[PDB]
Amino acid sequence: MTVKMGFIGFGKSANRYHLPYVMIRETLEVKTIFDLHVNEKAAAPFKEKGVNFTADLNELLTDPEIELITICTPAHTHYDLAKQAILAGKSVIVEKPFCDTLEHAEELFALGQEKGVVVMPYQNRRFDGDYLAMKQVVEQGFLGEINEVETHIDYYRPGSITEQGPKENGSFYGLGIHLMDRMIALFGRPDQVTYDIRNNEVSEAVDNYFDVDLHYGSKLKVKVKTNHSVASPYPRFIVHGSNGSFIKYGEDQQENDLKAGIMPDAPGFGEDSPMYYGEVTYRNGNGDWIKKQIKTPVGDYGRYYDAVYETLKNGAPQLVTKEQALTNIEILEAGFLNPSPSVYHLKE
Amino acid sequence: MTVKMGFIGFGKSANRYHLPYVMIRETLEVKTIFDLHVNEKAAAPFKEKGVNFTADLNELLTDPEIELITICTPAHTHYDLAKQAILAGKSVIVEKPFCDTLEHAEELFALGQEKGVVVMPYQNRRFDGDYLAMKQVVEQGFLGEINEVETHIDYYRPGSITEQGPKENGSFYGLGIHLMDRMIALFGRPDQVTYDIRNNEVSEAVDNYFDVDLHYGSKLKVKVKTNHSVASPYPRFIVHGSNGSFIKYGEDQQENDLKAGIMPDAPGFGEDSPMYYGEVTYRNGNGDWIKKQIKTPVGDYGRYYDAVYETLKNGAPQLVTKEQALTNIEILEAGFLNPSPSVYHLKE
Repeated sequence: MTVKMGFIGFGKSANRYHLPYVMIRETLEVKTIFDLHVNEKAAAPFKEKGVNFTADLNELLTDPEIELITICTPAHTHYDLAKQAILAGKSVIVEKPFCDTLEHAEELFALGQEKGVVVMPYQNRRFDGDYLAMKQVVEQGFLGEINEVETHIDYYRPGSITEQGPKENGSFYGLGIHLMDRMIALFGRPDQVTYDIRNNEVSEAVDNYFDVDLHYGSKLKVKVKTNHSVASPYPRFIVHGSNGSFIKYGEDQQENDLKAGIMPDAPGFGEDSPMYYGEVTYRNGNGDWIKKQIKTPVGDYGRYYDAVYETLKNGAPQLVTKEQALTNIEILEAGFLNPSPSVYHLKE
Repeated sequence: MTVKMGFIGFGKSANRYHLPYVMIRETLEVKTIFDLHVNEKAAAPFKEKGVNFTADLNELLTDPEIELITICTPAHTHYDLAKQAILAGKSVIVEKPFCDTLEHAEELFALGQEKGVVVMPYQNRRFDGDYLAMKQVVEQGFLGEINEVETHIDYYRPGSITEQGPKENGSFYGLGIHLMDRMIALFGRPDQVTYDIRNNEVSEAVDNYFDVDLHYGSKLKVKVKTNHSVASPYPRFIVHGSNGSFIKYGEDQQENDLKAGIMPDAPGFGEDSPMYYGEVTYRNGNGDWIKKQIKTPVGDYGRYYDAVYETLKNGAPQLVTKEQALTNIEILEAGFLNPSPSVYHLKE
């Protein structure tokens, strides 16, 4: 009735998006934390909670009572840790990037099948309020046939990205990944994708801009977009269909609050501002026009571990499907095979 | 003195976009109007003012006092008629489509350069209030280095465009020509263009949708777009630079005014609603953020004719250049050279 879990990494990543949520859930249980160079004052409060720390990896992998493991270490270690963990007979969560290659990403899934364990990336952004509100409108079907969805993550940080680097250090890889995952999880695998990826400030630096479109037939297209020189925000989400529209400004504040010492168990944590409630405008069957706000659903990233709990305890379908993980990674990688702008048809 | 002009055609285009404006200017004199099947009902108020009509093209072309001529008849005629007016020694204004092909178009600018007379397409939308409010801002240089501009023309007319026809009959050809033209006139010739042209209802019916990106180097990109199923409007214009943004909602009302029986001499014609003034949000060199509204320049399509006057009576530069006109037609046609989405590379 409780999942015995551990952590491969005690960095800030594991400390800002994982533990503040995991600790508040009586359905979860954190036994061992694994950092090669752990921190005492940060861990001090955790050890006092009964949490066990160690820089001995096998002390965590051989531990027979543990079944789940999250990897929150540097991007380059994610493939081999997930490999080492699957073998130890445990289910694992992998922060981005899942794997260095699509072929490796597939490898792990074949092993999830083999060792009969769960393997998937950490996609917490599926529990963003603004995305959730968009997802709810699309599922009830008010708008009719959806022809287009636009989703952003802009900043006003001109001149922040100025250096060279591998595509893995870019924004498409850093941000697009999240944006496409939740849309791929909603509309499925597209037929083709078009890419405009670049640095609109320093030509030769890693991308800080991208305008990518995932097409579905001739009727629909979902556009994910990022720009670092945006002073006037576009809506966080734009949706258009045959019966109407949905416009949603304002992003999920879980991140801006956690950065201010406000934890997940705190009251009000994850509730959007009514001044930011999404807005629907459609004409019913009677041809009448209707305009109301959509109360943004409460955003909670922990629900990602809630999902893992139902999967591990109630066999409920695993949140991230191999197909969404693999499709996402194929588009990410495909965006760098050709010089932008480019077009690309999914493997079929 | 004033410029003596005539009209090749007396249809609805003439009686709505040209005549209402030309009659109010004293620098202009409509001496002759030509048409195979004139309308005595509508010719009365004109004939009475001093305008002569005729069903004989020679009379109009042979007249040596007429220096300017406007072609408003059906599209398929525009080529040979304009060529006839160039030979007859007159300057000509041609409603879109200027010509049936790029090859032909170039020939006209040539013949025009030959006989020594101005030749150019009537591009009135360069005088739309919101386009002007955007142009004014880009020229003053508030926002520093502009990295993107998004210009629209949407409608909520689902289920209207349902049939096949030549490309000239689609949205990109009837609406994209106006959006792009005024952007080419401002930023010049792009390096490449990407196309997403289609119909999101009946894939094979003439296109009722388009997302076209005009690329300028690695820093700037102008996106022209249209969609017939948009209930919640996008901004009419969107601009982002190094120093700030400019968002402009609301379109020019000169048409809904003319289509409402309000003439160009009516009080407050072409004046934008204060609730629609575009708004800038930029930061000066002191780091100070400034957010103010921009009074929309008054909309007046008659200004196209004022420009033509400064070119004919004062030797001023002509509004629509051979480059602007020809490039617009190159990109328009180049979009249907291959299946969408596609990427295109310009010359020169």
